[PDB]
Amino acid sequence: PNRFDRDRLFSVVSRGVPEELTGLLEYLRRTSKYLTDSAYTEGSTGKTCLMKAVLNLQDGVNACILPLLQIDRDSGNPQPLVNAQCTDEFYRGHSALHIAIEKRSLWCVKLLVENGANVHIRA
Repeated sequence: PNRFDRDRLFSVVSRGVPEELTGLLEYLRRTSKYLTDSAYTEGSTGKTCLMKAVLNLQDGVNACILPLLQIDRDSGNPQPLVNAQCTDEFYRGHSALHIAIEKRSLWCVKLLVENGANVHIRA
């Protein structure tokens, strides 16, 4: 339960269950890695856990977006995975705020903007 792979956490955030997220902080603080490192996102595209959470909302509401936010703001390296975007040539610059705006959900746009969001991110 302590160690969580990329696919495991992607599946957890796909269902939007915060209760299955009380295993991440220990994992980050044990191996002294960062949630913003190259051990949590897909290499090809760059889709992070926060983005994959934003790609699916059951009723325009996700209770799992917040827990990632407070568990990433206590140990994040200067990028809070809010200003981090894809690296592929197709989507070079596409950040989570772009998904938030595109899905037509003002709520998550807020959650992104109070917790810090460079609005001047070019896709």
